[PDB]
Amino acid sequence: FLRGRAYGL
Amino acid sequence: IQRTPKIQVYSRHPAENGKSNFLNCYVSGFHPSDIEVDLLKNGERIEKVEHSDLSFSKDWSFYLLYYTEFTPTEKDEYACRVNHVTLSQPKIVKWDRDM
Amino acid sequence: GSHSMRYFDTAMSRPGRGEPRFISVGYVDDTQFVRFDSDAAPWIEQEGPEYWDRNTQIFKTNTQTDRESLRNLRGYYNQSEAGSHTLQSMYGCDVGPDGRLLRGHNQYAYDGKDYIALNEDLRSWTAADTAAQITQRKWEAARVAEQDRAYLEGTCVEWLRRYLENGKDTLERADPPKTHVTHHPISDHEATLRCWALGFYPAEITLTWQRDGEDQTQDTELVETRPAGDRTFQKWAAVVVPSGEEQRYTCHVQHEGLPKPLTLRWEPS
Repeated sequence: FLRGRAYGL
Repeated sequence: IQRTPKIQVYSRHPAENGKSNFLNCYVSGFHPSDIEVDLLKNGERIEKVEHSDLSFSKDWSFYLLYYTEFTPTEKDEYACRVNHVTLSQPKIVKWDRDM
Repeated sequence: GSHSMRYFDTAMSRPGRGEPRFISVGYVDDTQFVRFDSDAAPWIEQEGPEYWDRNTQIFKTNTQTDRESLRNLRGYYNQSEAGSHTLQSMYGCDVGPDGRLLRGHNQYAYDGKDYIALNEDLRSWTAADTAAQITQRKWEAARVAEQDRAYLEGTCVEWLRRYLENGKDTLERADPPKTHVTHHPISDHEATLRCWALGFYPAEITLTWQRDGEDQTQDTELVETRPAGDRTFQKWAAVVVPSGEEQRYTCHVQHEGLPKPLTLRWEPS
């Protein structure tokens, strides 16, 4: 199941 | 920054003249991802060629598997031609039945 | 008896040629089970409509976050919008035979170079340079590690256990290697011995040559483990040996699927 990444580098 | 590809040409099963097989060309260790690959038969490009979809290894480098169904004969010559940015000219790696 | 789930993500800009290439490939051990691609296993197919709608939605949103990263990265390194750049990340969890979390992972690479990684405590970061330190600061303020930690210890471990059960017939089962040694003389005195391992799974394997019981670790040409094209892997190790003293050389094959490590040696009919 994919992890959602909300914060960009 | 950029990494030149490693190239391996081989068959799925030990090559036996007359037995249907799979000719593979594993291209890996490269960066960036753009690349062009061709399986050759007696110096001529093979049209019915498939390949895996762009993926990468734990060291971040990319890899692709190009393959095609074929029947080895005592005379047919096979190779893999790769073109990547780190290459001044396309590289051709011959298929050696013992490699 | 331990397993892992890992996602391999890519975002590569293509200025003046189209939109960035976005990719996400999921694996359980050495088995690819899902792939999302902006340019586009049976046990995953049985997941309902909600599973696919939700994962697809996560991928789409993730690519938007990546677009943000790519442009922030350009600013940090003061790069123009003219060159193509690549953002990558690998994340996932490792569980022991008991299905319990052993360790989580989440690292990022910019243009092929390690950038920032979540440490094993899943609480702190390790930045590669001053640019990654800007990112690190931004993420400490946003408590990003807490959010990533929640996923790795929860969602990650839970679904890996599910996939492991749903696809047990193929996952917790390893394919032994089919072996054979080849001989090809380089000259009268010296020859060549090549130990082969074909059709094995998982990819993990050890091939070592020893003479008189001692590992010829230094005189062994070992190639990178490669895919056969049918989910299995291949690998070989070669060593040079004098004509006649070949029986003095043995190949030792270690693999999960083997009841006991093999001690092979070359041969003719």
